[PDB]
Amino acid sequence: NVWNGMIGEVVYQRAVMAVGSLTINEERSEVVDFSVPFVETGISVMVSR
Amino acid sequence: KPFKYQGLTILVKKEIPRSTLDSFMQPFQSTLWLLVGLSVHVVAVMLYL
Ligand SMILES: Cc1nc2nc(C3CC3)nn2c(O)c1NS(=O)(=O)c1ccc(C2CCCCC2)cc1
Ligand SMILES: CCCCCCC
Repeated sequence: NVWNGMIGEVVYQRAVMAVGSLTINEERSEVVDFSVPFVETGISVMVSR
Repeated sequence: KPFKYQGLTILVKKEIPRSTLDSFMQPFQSTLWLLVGLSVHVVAVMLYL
């Protein structure tokens, strides 16, 4: 029940915002407030050709 | 939060190709067809001459 990483820094008031490769999630949006998504990043599978 | 990610794009009419009946005679200009037809026969008569 303790957040680490950038989300942990933001929720525990150690930072004002978390600029980076932060994916919008259900739980993260429950905990912190996200801005509009500025790049679409789902989950995808990479394989050797 | 967006429920569908998309963007602007251009829709155009896909040209359906039309097949002319003279398509196989198209590679050679009509004067070339006439010239080769004349050449065949002049060579043919000159063989037996
Ligand atoms: C302008 C044009 N529009 C056309 N639309 C069509 C379609 C699809 C139905 N064909 N077509 C054409 O073919 C022409 N060109 S033509 O009238 O100078 C012409 C006629 C006929 C022949 C031969 C080809 C060998 C077999 C015997 C007849 C060759 C040239
Ligand atoms: C490929 C040979 C074509 C001969 C046409 C003669 C008119």
